[PDB]
Amino acid sequence: NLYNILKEVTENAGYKDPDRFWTNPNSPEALQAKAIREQKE
Amino acid sequence: PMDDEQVLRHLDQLVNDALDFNSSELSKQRSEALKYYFGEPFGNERPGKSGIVSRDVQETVDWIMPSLMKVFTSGGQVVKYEPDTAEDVEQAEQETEYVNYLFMRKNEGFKVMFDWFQDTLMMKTGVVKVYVEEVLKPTFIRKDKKKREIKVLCVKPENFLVDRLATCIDDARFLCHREKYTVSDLRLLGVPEDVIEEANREVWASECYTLLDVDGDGISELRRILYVGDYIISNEPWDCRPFADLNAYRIAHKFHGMSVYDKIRDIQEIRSVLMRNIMDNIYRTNQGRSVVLDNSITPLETPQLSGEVYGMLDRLEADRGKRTGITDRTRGAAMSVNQLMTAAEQQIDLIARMFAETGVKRLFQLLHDHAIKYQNQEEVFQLRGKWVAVNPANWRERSDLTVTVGIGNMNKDQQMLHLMRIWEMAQAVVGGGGLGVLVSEQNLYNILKEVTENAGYKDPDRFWTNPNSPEALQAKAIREQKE
Amino acid sequence: PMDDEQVLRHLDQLVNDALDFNSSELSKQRSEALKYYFGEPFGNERPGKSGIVSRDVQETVDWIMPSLMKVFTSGGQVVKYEPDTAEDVEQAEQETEYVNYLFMRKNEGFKVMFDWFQDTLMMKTGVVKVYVEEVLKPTFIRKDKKKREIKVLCVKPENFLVDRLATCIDDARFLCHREKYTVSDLRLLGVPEDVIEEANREVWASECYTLLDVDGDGISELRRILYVGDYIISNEPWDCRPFADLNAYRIAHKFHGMSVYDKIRDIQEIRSVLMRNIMDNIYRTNQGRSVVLDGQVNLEDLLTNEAAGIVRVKSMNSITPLETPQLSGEVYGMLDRLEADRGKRTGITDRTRGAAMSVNQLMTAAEQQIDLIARMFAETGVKRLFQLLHDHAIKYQNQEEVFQLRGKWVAVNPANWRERSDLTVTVGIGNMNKDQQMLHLMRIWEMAQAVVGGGGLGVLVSEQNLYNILKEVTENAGYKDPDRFWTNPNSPEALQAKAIREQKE
Amino acid sequence: QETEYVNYLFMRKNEGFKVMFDWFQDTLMMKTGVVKVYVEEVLKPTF
Repeated sequence: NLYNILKEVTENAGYKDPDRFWTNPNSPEALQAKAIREQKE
Repeated sequence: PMDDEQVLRHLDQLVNDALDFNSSELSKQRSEALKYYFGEPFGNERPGKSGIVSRDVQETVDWIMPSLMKVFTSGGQVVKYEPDTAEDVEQAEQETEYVNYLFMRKNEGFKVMFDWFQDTLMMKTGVVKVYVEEVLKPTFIRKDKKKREIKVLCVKPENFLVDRLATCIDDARFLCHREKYTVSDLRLLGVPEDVIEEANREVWASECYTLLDVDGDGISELRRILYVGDYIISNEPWDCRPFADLNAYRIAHKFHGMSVYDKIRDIQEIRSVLMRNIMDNIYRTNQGRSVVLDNSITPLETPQLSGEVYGMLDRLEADRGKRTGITDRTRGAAMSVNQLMTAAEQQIDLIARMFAETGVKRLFQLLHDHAIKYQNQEEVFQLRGKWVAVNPANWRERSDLTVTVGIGNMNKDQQMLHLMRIWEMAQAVVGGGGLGVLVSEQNLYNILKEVTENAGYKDPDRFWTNPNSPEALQAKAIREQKE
Repeated sequence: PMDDEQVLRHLDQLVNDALDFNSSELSKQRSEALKYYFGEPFGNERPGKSGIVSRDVQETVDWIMPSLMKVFTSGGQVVKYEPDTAEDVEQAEQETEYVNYLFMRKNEGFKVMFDWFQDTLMMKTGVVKVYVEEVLKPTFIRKDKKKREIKVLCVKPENFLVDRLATCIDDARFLCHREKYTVSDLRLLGVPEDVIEEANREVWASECYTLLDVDGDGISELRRILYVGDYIISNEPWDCRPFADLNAYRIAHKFHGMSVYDKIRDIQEIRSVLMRNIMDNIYRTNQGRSVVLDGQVNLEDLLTNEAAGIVRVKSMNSITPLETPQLSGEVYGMLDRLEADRGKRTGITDRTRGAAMSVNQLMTAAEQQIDLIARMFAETGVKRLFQLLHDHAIKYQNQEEVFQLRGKWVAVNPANWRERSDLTVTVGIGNMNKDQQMLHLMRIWEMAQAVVGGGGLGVLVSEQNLYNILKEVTENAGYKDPDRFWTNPNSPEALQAKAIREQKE
Repeated sequence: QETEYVNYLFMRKNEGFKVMFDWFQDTLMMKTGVVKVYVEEVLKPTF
């Protein structure tokens, strides 16, 4: 939801979906962008 | 049905009607516009007294045109095609650069659009003609054979007689365009004779776009008729009319457009008359009104004019602002965001939105003219390589919303807000999350990109792509995870 | 068809028409322009009173010119060719340097360009002539023979007779340019005789560019005719007309363009008339308006100006001295209003230059229209650049370039690319050096610190491209290639600087 | 999804905006802003 929090800014900046995709919900990125990267370091 | 000569006389009659009506009304209107702009005496200036005419609309044009050229003449990013998602890089931006790189740096740059603005604002209507020609000098290595070109020119809409019953570009049932096409063109066509009207025969020509029923059938196409002087014509099943017929204010349902002259003429008249009257009264006070006989003497004193009278001159200037360029001044925490909202929501940018929409039609016209057949030439579109654009997909839609008072975040504010917000946000990301964990170096590429393009260099100067490649294999794989 | 003499009379008739029309109209326009500019009295100034003309357009021209010299007299980056991508370093910038290094530092400098600017703004039509000559002084080592040159001169468009029905450079069917070409040139050509018009025969000459049919064929090319005095002419098939016909404002569909004079003449008139009226009224108040009669004050009070101060009526001092009305100082504020209008008309900065440092030098001194005029001037000069590029790509010489390095082949076989790009020169993308460089500097430095922190040194933009990154700074500092070489691309300096000096240590 | 469908068919596929501009005009000087919605078809198949 920091995703969505920065999103409201991004949409307010005129670019909603693609420019700051940022999604990282639960995905090949999120497995290494929310668990592998942080909990292993 | 089966009309080959009654079409000629019908076109002649329609030419006569367009002549009478368009000529009288619009010529008188645009002539009044020209007289007011050029600042000549209006005719009420009696001899022996100052014919002071203060040009007031000229500085207004000087005000509006530069903003117009920033918004238009700024890169080649005004009009995208907005296709479906997949087939954008294929042709949307590709054919976009094709048409614009043929439109900038290959079609006169902006000068014709400049005169188009002027024609809609002074001459009351901005309209141009798009047509084609050829290229020459082959190998006689240098194989320049049958190369086709498509190009546009101002028509001097006084040479664009048309029925008033259109109100839109795709509504003129009778498009009449006037030209000279003198003896050289006559010989090139092959006409052996002439008309009543020496290579300087100053002959005149007319082109007609009109749809009829000349085949004993249903609704036939438009027809292009080279009715010159009731002589050898060049008729053709005609598909697209290459014109744009601006109006300069996007006025209500009428074809010819109310000119910026039409609404600043009163202001100009008031200004010139007031200053002339005040200086005339100053002259009257200076010369003296003394009763002479044919020495009692009854010298009356001419009433002097208080100094407040010129405050309404400043008021008139503020109105001339607040009429259209509502910032009376040059530009009427938070740094006055977006340059004080693009200089206080300027109506000029609204007329710019309308103009961009008008030029959307022109872009589709040219995209047709080249997607039928133009040439096989590539693009210097940030890189080498482009196939023949005689078989693109027109997409039937041209997107130019990012140009005007709408979302339209302008570069000197778009880029500054972008850089500030993205930099603070991304540095917090690096501190808290990291680089590639959140929006990655591959999209930090695009993140820096927006700045790069806003700085004027789009693709090559800051390549930064590093997507998945020899630069990426050592730049996103081994440089960081093996160190 | 087979016209070798009727061409002469047709050209003479066109000369006469150009004379009458162009001379009358445009000469009167430029003459009134000069009368206003030089600040001499307009002719309405009666004797016995000050014909003071407050010069207003002169300082205006002084205002407009210097920016034009900044934008013009700035490096060799004014016009690029923009060819297909690969063939840029081959000829594009190479031939650009050739033509400009000949254009600048080898073609008179910009005094011709300055006078072009004046001619379009002051003499109302900026146009010049480009032609060729030869070189001399051989070994008589020193082999200097038959070298061909191309050079430009002001035409003094009073000596550039042309029909008004052109409105464009490639539309004049009759280009008549006037010169003197005195007895020396007559001898050099070889004409044995003279005309009506002692080596001071002050003979006058004319050159015509015009196309017709003289062969009984299709539309023939242009022809260059040395119609001098109905004497030996030098006719030739003609391909290029070397002129530019500026108009100072890119005016609408008319050839001769309205001048800066044509729009500041009113400002100057109003200013001078009002100030002269004010000072005349001040003089009237100072001298005093006292009604004198006949019989008494036979000496007319010595015009109320001598060093006596005695009325000396005779017997009566009734006297009706009316007080001359005073002029309030609020009119002086209208002088400031006039100055602001004179600015806001073209040089819309009322002052010398009317957090984020007022980005781009306050948007280039508040979106100055003078840069607009610069853009359309530069577009006009593109045509001149292509003309000279022709003149040298046909045949100029085999000489090299001093282009930041040694080496350049013969520029008599370039590819003209048919296009000259000068977009970055004006109000457009046009990121100007004193702002382009600074924004580039700040953005690169912040980008680079972030990249070093997160990405690294060569992982992102690398020392070869960080080299070009440093370059933009270098070129913006005025020294482009040689001062900061830094290239280090793949080379002996790259072998010990980008190959072995980091991974092995 | 349908919101984007209708708006994208409405902006950039129904002429963009201009109409409601006229709408405003139609109710500011023309005193009554009103427009008509109808249907048509498309042609040029594989031939």
